[PDB]
Amino acid sequence: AIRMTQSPGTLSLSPGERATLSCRASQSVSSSYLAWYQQKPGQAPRLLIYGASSRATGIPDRFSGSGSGTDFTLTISRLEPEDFAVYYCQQYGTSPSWTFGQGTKVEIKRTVAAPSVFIFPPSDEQLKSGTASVVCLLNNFYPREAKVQWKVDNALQSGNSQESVTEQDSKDSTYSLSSTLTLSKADYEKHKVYACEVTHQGLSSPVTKSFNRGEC
Amino acid sequence: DIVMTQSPATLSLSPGERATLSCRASQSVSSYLAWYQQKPGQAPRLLIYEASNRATGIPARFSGSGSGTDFTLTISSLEPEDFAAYYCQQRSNFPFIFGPGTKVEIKRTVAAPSVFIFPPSDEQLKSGTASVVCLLNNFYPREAKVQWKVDNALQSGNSQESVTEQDSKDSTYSLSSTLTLSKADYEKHKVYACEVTHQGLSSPVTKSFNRGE
Amino acid sequence: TNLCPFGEVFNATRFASVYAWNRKRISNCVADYSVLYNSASFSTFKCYGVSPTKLNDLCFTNVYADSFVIRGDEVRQIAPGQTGKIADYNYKLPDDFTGCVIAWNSNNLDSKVGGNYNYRYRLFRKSNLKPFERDISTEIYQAGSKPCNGVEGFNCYFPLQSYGFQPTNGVGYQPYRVVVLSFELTVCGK
Amino acid sequence: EVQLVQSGAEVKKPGSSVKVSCKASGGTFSSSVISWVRQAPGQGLEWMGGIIPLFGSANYAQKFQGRVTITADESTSTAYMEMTSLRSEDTAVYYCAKVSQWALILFWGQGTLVTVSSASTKGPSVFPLAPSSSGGTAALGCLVKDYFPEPVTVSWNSGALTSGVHTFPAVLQSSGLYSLSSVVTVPSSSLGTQTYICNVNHKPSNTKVDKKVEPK
Amino acid sequence: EVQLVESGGGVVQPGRSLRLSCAASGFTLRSFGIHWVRQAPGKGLEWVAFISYDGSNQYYEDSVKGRFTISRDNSKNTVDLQMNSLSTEDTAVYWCAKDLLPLLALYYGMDVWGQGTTVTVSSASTKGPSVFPLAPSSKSTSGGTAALGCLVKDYFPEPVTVSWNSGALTSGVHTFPAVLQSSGLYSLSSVVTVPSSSLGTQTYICNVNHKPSNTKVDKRVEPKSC
Ligand SMILES: *[C@@H]1O[C@H](CO[C@@H]2O[C@@H](C)[C@@H](O)[C@@H](O)[C@@H]2O)[C@@H](O[C@@H]2O[C@H](CO)[C@@H](O[C@@H]3O[C@H](CO)[C@@H](O)[C@H](O)[C@@H]3O)[C@H](O)[C@H]2NC(C)=O)[C@H](O)[C@H]1NC(C)=O
Repeated sequence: AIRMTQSPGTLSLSPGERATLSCRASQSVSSSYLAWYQQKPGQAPRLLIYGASSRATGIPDRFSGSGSGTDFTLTISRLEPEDFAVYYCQQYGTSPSWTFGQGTKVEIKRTVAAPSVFIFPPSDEQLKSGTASVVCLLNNFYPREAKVQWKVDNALQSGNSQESVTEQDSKDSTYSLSSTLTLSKADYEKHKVYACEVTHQGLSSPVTKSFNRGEC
Repeated sequence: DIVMTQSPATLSLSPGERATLSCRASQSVSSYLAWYQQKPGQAPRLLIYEASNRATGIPARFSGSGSGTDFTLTISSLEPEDFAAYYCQQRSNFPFIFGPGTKVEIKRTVAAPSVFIFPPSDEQLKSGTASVVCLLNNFYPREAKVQWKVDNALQSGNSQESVTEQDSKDSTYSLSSTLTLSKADYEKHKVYACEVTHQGLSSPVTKSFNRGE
Repeated sequence: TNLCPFGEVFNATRFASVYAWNRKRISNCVADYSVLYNSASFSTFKCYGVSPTKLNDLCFTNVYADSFVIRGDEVRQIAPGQTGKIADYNYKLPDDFTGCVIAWNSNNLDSKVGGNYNYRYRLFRKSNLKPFERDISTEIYQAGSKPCNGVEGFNCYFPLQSYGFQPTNGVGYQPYRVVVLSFELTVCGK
Repeated sequence: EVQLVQSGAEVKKPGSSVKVSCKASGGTFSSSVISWVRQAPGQGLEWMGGIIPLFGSANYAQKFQGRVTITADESTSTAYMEMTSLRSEDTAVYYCAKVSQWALILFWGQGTLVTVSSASTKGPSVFPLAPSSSGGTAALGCLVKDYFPEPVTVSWNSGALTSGVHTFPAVLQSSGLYSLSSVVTVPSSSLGTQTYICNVNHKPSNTKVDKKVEPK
Repeated sequence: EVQLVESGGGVVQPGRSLRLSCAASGFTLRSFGIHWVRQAPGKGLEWVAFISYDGSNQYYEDSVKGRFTISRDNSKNTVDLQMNSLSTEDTAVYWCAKDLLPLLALYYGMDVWGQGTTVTVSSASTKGPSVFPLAPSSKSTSGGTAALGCLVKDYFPEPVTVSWNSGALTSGVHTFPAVLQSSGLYSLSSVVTVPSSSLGTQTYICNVNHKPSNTKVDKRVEPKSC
């Protein structure tokens, strides 16, 4: 079958620059049957271009489609901070036989922003139910790469934490991360000091926010 | 055929005024209409083609507009050189009928004509013909009327008029009417008069003479 | 048995100039023509030798969908037995034409502030165009003794001129997208 | 004009089957190509198959040729996508897309979320992330823990507080239940005057929770 | 440079034939379709006929249909107009006008015209004019100014030219257009307005020149004596 391959896998640019997304087809495809989608996280795909070059309703004129045969291009003239997403190309037609690309992700380039680290002890109401969840918040940092390590009485934990990362903020181009450490109430009441140690490019030294179980 | 109609027949505007000439088509000629300018003793000059496109070399003040059956040539600022005849021509179907033409003349104030009468010369009377000439000098507007009265009997069928082109300095017209009688018929009468009526005269003026005085 | 790809014709992002009018040949498809006539998107919908409402029935071997762009004044020339710049030198329909002529205003699509000069049309021609003939030559006309040799000049004209599609033009000078359906006696109605 | 409406979210166990509808309005139903696209969480858009309601012959991608049946009903302008022998890998959002033969544009449905798991529907427990007594700004939030399935909606002060809010994407805990954190960063000098109340809504369980977050 | 040059006009008896020719230079006639447009004396323009660049198409006006014949010598770059059964309603000035754009360019307008030739359809013979004096009198009294002139009567064909004092007097001179009398002969009058105080010292003579008849008349106009 037809195979749609996009290039690059990840496009990393600052706001205002020009994004040139590609979509290579294994066969010659009619240019009247190529669409471009923009998918922001947690949202349904948004059709940008159809017929290789027609902009959908409401799409700004900084988005333009072009190409023919096997090479097609989605061009963003000047990147706005909102223009970040995963962009897909699609071959379709008057026959039930469509194929999508694997997607190109456009992330914002921005000056290095150190995180703001906040640690949250488990609530007394949650502790009543036999579970303790400690939450470590990394707020408005850049780039996305960041290291979070849970140290319980200076013991590196593992296998009992989970991380979530918000997607690039449309206004300040920063990411946010939350690491949730979940223990039993029995295991939580065995230890005293609970700390998460955050390493990031914007930090001169690794930052450690902590609390002792029982302190005010 | 398709009938071309222009209006007004004559446009009398001071220099610098906006001139709006009309051209109407009996049937739709699409945008295939052309405007021409003809100065006296000259061939016509293409001003506008394809309804609204200006020809090469034509000043920007000339502009055309319209589609189908109603068109318009507009001279934004009338210049002393523009006062000529302007014709429209359809080019949708053969025959390429021309309009009746509109004469753009230079407007001015009312000037009554100075009337003069001339009895026939003795040289012409020996030929057997008598020609009495009536002159209307430097008047405006062009509309003038000349009435020949021989012994108070109104004459018709033996006189002809002629009007000059509008003078390029005082913007006035001139008229010369010539009565033509045989010498024998000329000597049957005494009072020869031409009665001129014009806008600059409150009522018809009459210049007259008596044969042999 | 496939579907009629009329969407590639009407919904195309860009239309061809009238001197190089596009022609999409169709073969063995099926179309819900009852979706066409009642579309308020079309300002001109004239069918010759066949009625539009009864179109959801007939069949043929190939239907031809010709598309181009002319100004509003010239839409009346897309019709049998017509004359003009378009009918004589760009797109000529036969006298015994059997098909439909669809057109709609595209000022919101084909006009640009300052002028869109991408759409062109043939000015003069050696002879009137035969029906369904396409002349795309841009040969300079050696109108004078001196040879142009592609060099435009004094008696050396370029056979094509650009439309001046501006949004503030009159409706007679606004761009209109035209689609001419012609039939040839696979494709039936539904 | 044209509009595609899909059925609601489904929670199926492994081995069961699910059937998603797609009501089409606009009269272009019979003369159209109606497809079905699947997007697994974190993965891209995948074309499963399509059918022309005028012909009835459904065509499937190779990956979905065995487990997927795509049907359409002209008498009600509704397309269907049935899938049997559901596995946890089949957890995805399923869109129905429509291409009319008279246009090059594509019409999409809002999407149907099918979650395949043994986990029963459960409302979330909302625990406060109490602020502490980072340079003048204090962070506070709510921990929305142990719910099934997706999604939950979180609003602060009934939507009157939108600035500085970061609701993290939920993580799937090893228990089979989801959990996320919604935090807000405020000026520290406001904690004593402003009331901070998070509003969690889990429509799959019809659970609404308003949790007042106060300092420690 | 770019120009057309008509030829062949003149005087023709009614029912007799005449052919006009339109030579061009600065370009090539073959490249353009050519028109013929006539204008009767004191009337508007009238389109007569057309020929394509190759001669394959010829279109005439209804009023000259079947009596005129248009043709072009492509090999020699010429256009002709054969006019037969000429009536007095055919007396006019005939221009040939070149179409602006080449080949089949019928939807714009004619841009290059010739100087035009005159065709007079009259059976009259050449006759010199009779110059009579229009002497100043008590009638010629516009408050300090008097009017005097000449009468150029009974001549054919057009034109005549009238000067005053062999060109020394040009201000206030009015030479009226000629009129065609019911006899088939033209008549014309020229007048000049002069100060009344010079009628006794300044001689006034009109110089009438009718080149068709080799006629040169200098007529002294004196105030009539009682
Ligand atoms: C390509 O076609 C799309 C879709 O056209 C629509 O669907 C087809 C299957 C046919 O049924 C068409 O008749 C139908 O219009 C075009 O997008 C559509 O454009 C039209 C006109 O610009 C929009 O209609 C307007 O909508 C407004 C607000 O809703 C109304 O107030 C008006 O009365 C008018 O009807 C229509 O909303 C829009 N639809 C979508 C989904 O965008 C598209 O413009 C066209 N593109 C090209 C290059 O031809």
